[PDB]
Amino acid sequence: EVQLVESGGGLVQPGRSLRLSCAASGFRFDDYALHWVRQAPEKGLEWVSGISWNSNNIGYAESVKGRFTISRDTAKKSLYLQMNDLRAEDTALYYCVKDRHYDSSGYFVNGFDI
Amino acid sequence: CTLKSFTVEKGIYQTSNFRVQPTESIVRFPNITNLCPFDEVFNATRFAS
Ligand SMILES: *[C@@H]1O[C@H](CO)[C@@H](O[C@@H]2O[C@H](CO)[C@@H](O[C@@H]3O[C@H](CO)[C@@H](O)[C@H](O[C@H]4O[C@H](CO)[C@@H](O)[C@H](O)[C@@H]4O)[C@@H]3O)[C@H](O)[C@H]2NC(C)=O)[C@H](O)[C@H]1NC(C)=O
Repeated sequence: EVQLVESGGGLVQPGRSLRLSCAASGFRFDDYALHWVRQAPEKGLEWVSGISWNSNNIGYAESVKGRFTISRDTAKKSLYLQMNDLRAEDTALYYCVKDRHYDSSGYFVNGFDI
Repeated sequence: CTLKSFTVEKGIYQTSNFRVQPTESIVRFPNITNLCPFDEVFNATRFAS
C-alpha cells in the first residue's frame, strides 16, 4: 500500500539547521517526481521544493531560495530536505509529495496523489 | 437401389446404410490462466531513450 512518512521535524533555534526525511513504501521510487509542501496555521498552502526521477531538474520558490537543498537517494528509499539558516517563516507543517508523471510540471498529465 | 435393380426375388437381403444424420462441431480446451506480462511493457510510466 502507498504511504509517505515524514520525520526529522521538531523545535529549533535561530541560526540552527535541521534535517527532514521522507520515507515511503508501497511503490517503486526510481520513476516518480517528489515535492515538498508546508502547511502553516491558517494561511492556505504553499510549495517548497521538488525533485524528479533523474533529479536533473530541481526547483525552489524565490522566497525560500538559497537556503534549502533537496536531495534523494534510491538505496535508502527516502527523500531528504536540507535546511540552512532557519528563520521565523519556516514554522509550518511540512508535507511530502509524490507525483504521477515522474517530472516537475508542464505535461498534460500531472497531479499530487498521495 | 442397393441391389441396383427394380425387381427383387423372394428372400432376405442385407442392405446398407443410406440414411444421412446431421452433425455439429465442438471443441474444448483447458483453462487459460498464465497470462503474459504485457501491461508492464505497454503501460509503463517512462520509456527508455
Ligand atoms: C493500459 O491501461 C489502460 C487503462 O488502465 C487499459 O485500458 C483499459 O482497459 C480496460 C480493460 O478492462 C477497460 O475496461 C473496460 O471498459 C469498458 C468501457 O470502456 C467496459 O465496457 C468494460 O466492461 C467489461 O469488463 C468488465 C470487467 O472489467 C465487466 O464487469 C463488464 O461486464 C464488461 O464485460 C471494461 O470495464 C478500460 O475501459 C480501458 N481504459 C482505457 C482508457 O482504454 C489498457 O488496456 C492497458 N493496456 C494494456 C496493454 O494492458
